[PDB]
Parts: sequence; C-alpha cells; structure tokens
Amino acid sequence: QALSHLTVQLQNNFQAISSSISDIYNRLDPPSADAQVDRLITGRLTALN
Amino acid sequence: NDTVRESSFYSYGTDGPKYCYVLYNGTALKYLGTLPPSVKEIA
Amino acid sequence: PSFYSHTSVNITIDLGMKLSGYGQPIASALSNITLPMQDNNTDVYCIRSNQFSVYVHSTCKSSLWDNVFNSDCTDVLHATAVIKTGTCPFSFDKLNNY
Ligand SMILES: *[C@@H]1O[C@H](CO)[C@@H](O[C@@H]2O[C@H](CO)[C@@H](O)[C@H](O)[C@H]2NC(C)=O)[C@H](O)[C@H]1NC(C)=O
Ligand SMILES: CCCCCC/C=C\CCCCCCCC(=O)O
Ligand SMILES: *[C@@H]1O[C@H](CO)[C@@H](O)[C@H](O)[C@H]1NC(C)=O
Ligand SMILES: *[C@@H]1O[C@H](CO)[C@@H](O)[C@H](O)[C@H]1NC(C)=O
Ligand SMILES: *[C@@H]1O[C@H](CO)[C@@H](O)[C@H](O)[C@H]1NC(C)=O
Ligand SMILES: *[C@@H]1O[C@H](CO)[C@@H](O)[C@H](O)[C@H]1NC(C)=O
Repeated sequence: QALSHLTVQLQNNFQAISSSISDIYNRLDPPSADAQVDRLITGRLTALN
Repeated sequence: NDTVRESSFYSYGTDGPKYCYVLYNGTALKYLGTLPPSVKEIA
Repeated sequence: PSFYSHTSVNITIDLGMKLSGYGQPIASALSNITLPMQDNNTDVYCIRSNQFSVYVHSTCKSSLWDNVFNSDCTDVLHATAVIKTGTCPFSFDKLNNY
C-alpha cells in the first residue's frame, strides 16, 4: 500500500493547471511555466519526505 | 468506397477501404476516417 | 483524422508613443487592435476551420502630448507589439504548438 500511495501521489496538480511538466512547458512561456512547476516540485518533495 | 471532399457529395452515386462521413444536407460536414478491421461494438 | 482547412488570423496592433517630461518613452492607451473581418465586424473573431495559425503585425506612430499621431516612431520611441499570457492558462506564442 505504501508504494501504491507514493505512485498515485504523482497525479496531484498541487493547484497547478496540470500535473504533467511536459504539457506545462508546451502550453506556457518559460517564466509562467517555472512558477507552475515550482508547486509540483514542492508537493512531490513533501510526499517523498 | 472513395474519398469525398468537404462540403461535397459522392461522385459515383464494395471491396476495399471505406471512408465514413457525417452528412447534414447531402454534403460532407465531418470526416470520421477509414473503417478499422476490428470493430466489435457500436454504442 | 479530420478534414484539412487552415485559417490564418492576423492581428494588427497600432501603437502610439510619446516622450514624457522625464525623457522616457510612454505608450499611449489609445493604441488600436484590429482583428480579421468576420460577419461584417472586426471586434470578435471565432475560428471556424479545423486548423488555424496566429500572427501579429505591429505598427508604431508618435505624437506630442496631443493624441495626434502623425509621425513615425524614432529610435528612442520605437516599440514592438507583443502579447503576454496574463490570466490565461496558455500563452499566445504557444497557440501554434498543437
Ligand atoms: C486609433 O484609432 C482612433 C479612432 O478609433 C484614432 O483616433 C482618431 O485619430 C484621427 C486622426 O488619425 C482623428 O482625426 C480623430 O479625431 C481621432 N478620433 C478620436 C475618437 O480620438 C487614433 O489616432 C488611433 N490611434 C493610433 C495610435 O493610430
Ligand atoms: C459504421 C459507421 C461508423 C463508422 C465510424 C468509423 C470512424 C472511426 C473509427 C475509429 C477507429 C476505431 C478503432 C476501434 C479500436 C480497434 O481498432 O479495435
Ligand atoms: C467505388 O465504386 C464505384 C462504383 O462501383 C467505382 O466506379 C469506383 O471506381 C470505386 N472506387 C474505388 C476507389 O475503388
Ligand atoms: C440542401 O441542398 C439543396 C441542393 O442540394 C439546396 O437546394 C437546399 O437549399 C439545401 N438546404 C439547406 C437547408 O441548406
Ligand atoms: C495574414 O498575413 C500573411 C502575411 O503575413 C498573408 O499571407 C495572409 O494572407 C494573411 N491572412 C489573411 C487571412 O489575410
Ligand atoms: C455587410 O455589409 C455590406 C456593406 O459593407 C452589405 O452590403 C451587406 O449586406 C452586409 N451583410 C449582411 C447584412 O449580412
């Protein structure tokens, strides 16, 4: 169950437009894309901790 | 059995690819594609 | 699969520039935006084809504290029109990225 939960945590948007980094970089300019990606980075770091 | 141009009608009106379309007033409105060989259900 | 029909949308942006009392260029709020003509109008444009592309054409003019643009922009007052994301979930330059 622990591994299942860790894997499923990757679908969380974390208050962003998408949970896919490639989609964000393909849909937004880099200045906005970085701000969108930062929230996902923080959420995934919290999940790993 | 033949490709139909957009906003056009079939020119010739059995064995080969089939192209499917949506018709509104006898003219092609949307192109759906070719019939795949493995259709098992239509809902 | 779909029908092939491509539409090019040209947006014309006419910018008005002036020189302030501090020596810095100021872009006038009276700048004009023109969209392609559709249904006898040029303020609302909807895409009616399967595929589309977007382009921006910019022009520059200058005035002297009178909102009367009759001279071309100089080197100091030269400006180029750009479109930024704002509050949209996508940027203008990425619209042509499938
Ligand atoms: C943007 O368009 C407006 C009109 O919609 C222009 O203002 C007019 O300018 C002409 C001269 O070009 C004047 O004779 C009119 O009296 C103006 N009308 C109004 C309502 O002010 C304006 O110059 C354009 N701006 C740019 C930067 O080209
Ligand atoms: C028979 C009338 C309607 C025909 C519509 C055909 C249009 C599109 C078909 C898309 C491909 C379907 C693939 C199904 C999956 C498979 O190949 O097993
Ligand atoms: C489709 O069928 C018509 C009618 O028989 C025929 O004339 C035509 O050549 C066919 N087209 C193709 C591409 O086989
Ligand atoms: C449908 O097409 C016919 C000609 O084939 C035309 O006379 C008729 O006005 C059309 N109907 C509509 C509702 O557009
Ligand atoms: C848009 O401008 C381009 C050149 O930049 C031109 O080729 C094209 O025809 C224009 N599109 C329309 C719809 O007028
Ligand atoms: C659009 O305007 C033209 C004149 O510019 C006019 O002849 C035409 O009828 C108008 N189209 C309509 C009302 O659908």
